[PDB]
Amino acid sequence: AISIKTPEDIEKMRVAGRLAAEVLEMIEPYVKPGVSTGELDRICNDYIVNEQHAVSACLGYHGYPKSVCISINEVVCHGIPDDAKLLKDGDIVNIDVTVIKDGFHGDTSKMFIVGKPTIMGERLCRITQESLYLALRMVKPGINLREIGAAIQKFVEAEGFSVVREYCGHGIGRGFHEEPQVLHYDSRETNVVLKPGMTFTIEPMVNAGKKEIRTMKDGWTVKTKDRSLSAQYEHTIVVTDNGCEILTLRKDDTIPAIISHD
Ligand SMILES: O=C(O)c1ccc(-c2ccccc2OC(F)(F)F)o1
Ligand SMILES: [Mn+2]
Ligand SMILES: [Mn+2]
Ligand code: NA
Repeated sequence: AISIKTPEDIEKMRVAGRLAAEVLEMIEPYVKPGVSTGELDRICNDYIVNEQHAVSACLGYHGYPKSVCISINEVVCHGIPDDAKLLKDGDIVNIDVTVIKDGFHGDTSKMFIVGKPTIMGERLCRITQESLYLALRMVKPGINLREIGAAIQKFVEAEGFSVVREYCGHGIGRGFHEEPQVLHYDSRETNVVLKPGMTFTIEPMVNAGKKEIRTMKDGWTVKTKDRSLSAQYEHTIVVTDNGCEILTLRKDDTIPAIISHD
């Protein structure tokens, strides 16, 4: 079954979601040429622990060594912050945050373009975010997740890009990853009709080249097989009576927090 959050639970999710979003708003100025992904991670963790009085759900999860995931260019996901990896002009970087506050999880990520942006990097990030937005605009009770996954894939592939199959969105609450699975492509296996109160994430991973990926030897880093650029954006949401509410909205988001279909 899919857990239907209570008004009280949803309010706790709003708090956790806001905190996650605020980590991304906070780190923005630090994402520039020369900075290491390792330092970015420490800055995020100190902020979460000392200022938000929360905890990173990533640190130690399934054995993950850091507080946030930072993936650059061809890295698809789960990039491990390293003191020796420095951002450079033109890089596109995803910082993925997940905070636990008062028992509930807030999960979100965004792409940052470092230094002078390249038109393709800028295009891939924009299209990826738009694929997330178009999906969010479809969320409402009665619709099947298969439809949303189908729409994301259709849009992304129409741009000459591909959708990563190995990873998906997920239900979220007191647990980091809960049912249901939220695929970002069409699958004959998906059959989940949305209901008010459900809280989950949408987080498409899009490759500029082919969909195939490769896992490095550190047991976490995932890259595109052809080494093409890959981008991702993620938001945690709650299904309302007539649509949804984005719990991890940021000041830079170009979409409203509350999406009504009334
Ligand atoms: O956004 C997510 O759901 C996400 C990001 C990273 C992960 C993850 C999933 C399984 C094992 C480790 C993972 O990385 C981390 F521990 F950092 F959460 O899940
Ligand atoms: Mn995430
Ligand atoms: Mn997630
Ligand atoms: Na990438």
